[PDB]
Amino acid sequence: MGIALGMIETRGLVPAIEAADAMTKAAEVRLIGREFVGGGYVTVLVRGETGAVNAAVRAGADACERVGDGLVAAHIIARPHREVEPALGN
Amino acid sequence: GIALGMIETRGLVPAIEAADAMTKAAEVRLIGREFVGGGYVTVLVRGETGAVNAAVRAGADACERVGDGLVAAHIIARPHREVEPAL
Amino acid sequence: GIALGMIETRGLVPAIEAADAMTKAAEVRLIGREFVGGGYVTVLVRGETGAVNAAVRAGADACERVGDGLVAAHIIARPHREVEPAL
Amino acid sequence: GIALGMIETRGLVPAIEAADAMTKAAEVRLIGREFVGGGYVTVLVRGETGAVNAAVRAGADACERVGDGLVAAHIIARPHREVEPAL
Amino acid sequence: MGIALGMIETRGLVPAIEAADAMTKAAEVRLIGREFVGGGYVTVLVRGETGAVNAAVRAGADACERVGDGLVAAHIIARPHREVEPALGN
Amino acid sequence: GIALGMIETRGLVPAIEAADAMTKAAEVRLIGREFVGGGYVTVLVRGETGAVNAAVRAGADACERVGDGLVAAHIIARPHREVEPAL
Amino acid sequence: GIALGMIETRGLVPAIEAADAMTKAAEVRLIGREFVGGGYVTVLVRGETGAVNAAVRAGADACERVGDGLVAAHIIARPHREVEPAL
Amino acid sequence: GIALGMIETRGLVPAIEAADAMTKAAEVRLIGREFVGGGYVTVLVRGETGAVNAAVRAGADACERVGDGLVAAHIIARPHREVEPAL
Amino acid sequence: GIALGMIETRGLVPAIEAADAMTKAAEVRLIGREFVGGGYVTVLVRGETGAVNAAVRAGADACERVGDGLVAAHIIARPHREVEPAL
Amino acid sequence: MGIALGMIETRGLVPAIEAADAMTKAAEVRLIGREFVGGGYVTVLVRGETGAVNAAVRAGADACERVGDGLVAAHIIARPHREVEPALGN
Amino acid sequence: GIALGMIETRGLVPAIEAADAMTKAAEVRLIGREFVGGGYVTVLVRGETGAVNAAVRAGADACERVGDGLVAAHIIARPHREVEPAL
Amino acid sequence: GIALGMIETRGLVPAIEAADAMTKAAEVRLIGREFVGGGYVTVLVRGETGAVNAAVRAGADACERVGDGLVAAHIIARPHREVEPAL
Amino acid sequence: CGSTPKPEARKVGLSLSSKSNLISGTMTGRSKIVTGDEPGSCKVLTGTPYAGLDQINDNCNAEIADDMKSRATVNSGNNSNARLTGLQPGIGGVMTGATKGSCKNLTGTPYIGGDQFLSNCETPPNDASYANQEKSASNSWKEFSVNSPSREK
Repeated sequence: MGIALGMIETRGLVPAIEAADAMTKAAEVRLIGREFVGGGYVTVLVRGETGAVNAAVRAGADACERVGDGLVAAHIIARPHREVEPALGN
Repeated sequence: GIALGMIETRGLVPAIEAADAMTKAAEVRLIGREFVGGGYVTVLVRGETGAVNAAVRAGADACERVGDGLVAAHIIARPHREVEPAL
Repeated sequence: GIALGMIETRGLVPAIEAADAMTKAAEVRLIGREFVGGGYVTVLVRGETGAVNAAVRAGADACERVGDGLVAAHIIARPHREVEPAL
Repeated sequence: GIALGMIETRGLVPAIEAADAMTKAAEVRLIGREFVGGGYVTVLVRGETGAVNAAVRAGADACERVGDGLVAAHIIARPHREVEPAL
Repeated sequence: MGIALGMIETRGLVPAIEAADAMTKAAEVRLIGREFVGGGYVTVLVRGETGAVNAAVRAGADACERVGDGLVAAHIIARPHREVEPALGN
Repeated sequence: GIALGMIETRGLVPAIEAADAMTKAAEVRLIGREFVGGGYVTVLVRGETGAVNAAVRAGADACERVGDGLVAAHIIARPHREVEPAL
Repeated sequence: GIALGMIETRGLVPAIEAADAMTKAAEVRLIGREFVGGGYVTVLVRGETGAVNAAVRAGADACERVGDGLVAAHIIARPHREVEPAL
Repeated sequence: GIALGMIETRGLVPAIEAADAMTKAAEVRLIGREFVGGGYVTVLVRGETGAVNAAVRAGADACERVGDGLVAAHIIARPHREVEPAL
Repeated sequence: GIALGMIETRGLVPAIEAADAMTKAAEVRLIGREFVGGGYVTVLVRGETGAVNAAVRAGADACERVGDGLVAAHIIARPHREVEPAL
Repeated sequence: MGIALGMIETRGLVPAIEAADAMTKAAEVRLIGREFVGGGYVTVLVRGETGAVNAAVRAGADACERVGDGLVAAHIIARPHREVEPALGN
Repeated sequence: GIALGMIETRGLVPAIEAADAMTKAAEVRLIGREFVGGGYVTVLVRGETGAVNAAVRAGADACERVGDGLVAAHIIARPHREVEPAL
Repeated sequence: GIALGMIETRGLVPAIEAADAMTKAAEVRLIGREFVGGGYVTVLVRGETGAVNAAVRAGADACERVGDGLVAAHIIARPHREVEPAL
Repeated sequence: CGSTPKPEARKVGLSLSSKSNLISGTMTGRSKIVTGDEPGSCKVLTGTPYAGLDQINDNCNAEIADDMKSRATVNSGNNSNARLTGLQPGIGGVMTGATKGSCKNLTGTPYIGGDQFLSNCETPPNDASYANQEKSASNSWKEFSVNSPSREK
């Protein structure tokens, strides 16, 4: 039911899955996607309520700073436009 | 075993020989080989966390000299069910 | 859900700023649009507590550099049922 | 118990704060709200005398500097019949 | 009905309703109006017998000034004109 | 066009003259005059974002001296669909 | 409640004007007036403890100068049933 | 019991306060509420020696400041039967 | 009554003094005595807000000099519904 | 069935036990109950007429200071309330 | 919601009033009030993550001073199912 | 799993936080809670030896700076068959 | 091996309450790495606290910090609310009796004003003595258009 996006950029899939597992061990969110951007760039996209998303991304950032090539970015869009849902794949 | 072990490197040659180290070091079953992109290759294996640690360390120690070397060796002993659709 | 955020400011322009920040920040429906009188204008939104907090932050820093700015900024955690007629 | 508590404050932010304090700190009934004009906002609650006393204590407590602050809190213990049209 | 007019104006209606309570507690006076002047001024009209209105206004001017910002303007009207009645709700 | 423009000023002299500046300056329809309260008067216009932007600029520099001055001015291109009751 | 508030005065006119303050301030019903003898006059009001306290406060603050003045005005929130024969 | 405890005070309010302290201070039954005249009011309690002693001491030193004040506080332990007319 | 009068002390001689004073002062129903652990004894009574306040005031004033003494002279006016299962 | 209640606090079971013994020896008063408060606190609760309770409590307080940890609290209730009775085995 | 808020303190008064803070702040239900032993008492509620956060902070913000005050107050967003028997 | 893990701490807050760390780091099942007394609390967990080790160290890292803090933490790879019927 | 690794996965979040109470277990304030919560970080928030003072300390300057320290009570700032002018049920004063032991803190849902506290107990309140409301009517005189009612009048 959550609409807020919590999502992580990582160079390397190791910090990507570590971030995703931090997402699911931090707060009640479901990952809507795992995307291979290219050149080691990988994102994890999770949906949920604003507080749960914020806590999850907090844990993911605190976990992925040093793993592999390292964390690239964390961002917490909380209310995407109705047209942005197709951009995340639905 | 359900705990995850997994290896990342550049070029899958160190990846696959580290997976060989995985499966010769401890009773672990590999689930996947994935081309991350830009030469980045990862291998994903099941196992109990003792076997996971033993195998993952064996692959990391047998993997650095091959090709470009490691990028990250990581283990998680409690993988969530919710993570599986990403696997 | 019923968690109430609400912002008071001076005049309508920062009120519209605050409402726009409410709507672009988080999942909140604005439920109240009051011209208090003497310059005070208040916006009332409902939603989830954390969503309310994020919306309130966006409104607070979205309606102070415009015009003469806000004067008040509050977050109800849960409005008691007795407050329903006030809304 | 029809003891009538009521408070007045600048801007309806502290007004609704202390109204939530009314219904949140004592078992009183909110008979209504009123917008005086020029930023003046009052709230009218009814209940038991000691309960209404504690309620308005808490309301003035939570209203004191938030926003533009409280103007006048008050408790009447036995309102008259003639006051009902005025409330 | 007693045409004697008492009216009390205050800043904010807390002192206005204190004055109204003094009205309805003192003497045979019926509040005929509770109006908001504008910009915070609130004033109350009661009607009744001359002595009754006088005593009521006395009580209001005794118990109104020290309530919040307090009393701003009170008075009594003894024998209000017929033409004023349209201005008194007609 | 759904783009929003709206400005606030003390006294209706600058309000109407700035509305005139807007309606000579760009394709904007004056959808609202609001006596906000305490001398605040606000004008609301629909229009295309470039048009309404040029119009809000014209209104802004129209009454630097007219009346007692501006209060605020800004632009909204996309208000939320649910802000219409606030419009 | 079950509280009994008491007022004592030098003479009965201050006592019963205090009783008027009692029954007119809060929701308290007086059960008795008693002429002690030698001028001492007491009034006994019955009602809620907070209401009784507020009413007694009002009456005492009203009746210092009335007549020759007050004597005693203290309350028990729970007078014994054994006091009822004295009531 | 056969022990009689009993007190005067000036004013009925301190008298009933003292009798109230009598009836909760110790297990005792009160038998007399006498108006002496001129303001002296006498309270007569009946019970065993320890209960009446403790109750009278408590009521006296609690009633010293109450109202106008007490009169006398000494108590007899084993009254003669001849005090029957005092009933 | 819904209001809660509710205290700890160390060792329960002051606890019974608190409860006794509860009864002496105002009408409160003793709903629970509890041994917290390590010697903390908590008394819990229900009654009117003013009655609870007066009773708790008396209990605090009467229990602190005895034994180890008071811990908290604390009162809740609205025990919300979810608190009741903990009572 | 004297309603007067004495009750003594002790740190440790010893002083409570000889407190009860002293209660009984000083006067023919009845004990209503001993309680393990917790944390080493043990409490004795006796009933009787007010004077006998006073004498017994005085004797116990005299006899318990030296033995063991000694007193913690000691006081006399002359008229326990009906509302306190449910705390005594309703 | 299944987020868990949870506090520990010294005695029953801080725990009870902090439970009041929970049940008046956010959509949380008191699932448990447990006597740890030695005086430690803990309160356990379930609600929404942000709601849980706001509620528990309000509870600590109230309980720092009541009695001898707070000791511990932790927050978990998702409790693991295997923990649930401990609830 | 037959390997046992013990987490001891001061208070139930760090206790269940460490329990979450247990069940959320590795594949382990807690078999019990127990309040030792005086505030000491233990959680007993069971599972695979390496799983027990990873979980127990995770709880150890988690618990020292939560509330009053950790006290003890241990691993038993083989609990004797005489130990469980007194678990 | 002679190479000591450094710790990580520090799940517990040690934040600080609005009145300096050490809150623990995650946190949803401002992190040095996350993006998107930057707006409104240093803005006053009257009411139920949700952001930590650690966030203010490490993202905002000192005046915001101590303004938040002053602000953010929960429901009871206790007896700071001295004058209500509502006939003041009050605590004794002119009338004796319940005046006894009227100095201890109620430390909860307030009932009595601090002015009655002073007129009964010579000391200021043991709870918040600075008495937020207190002045109430007394301040008066040149209040007129206090705060900012646009000063149109």
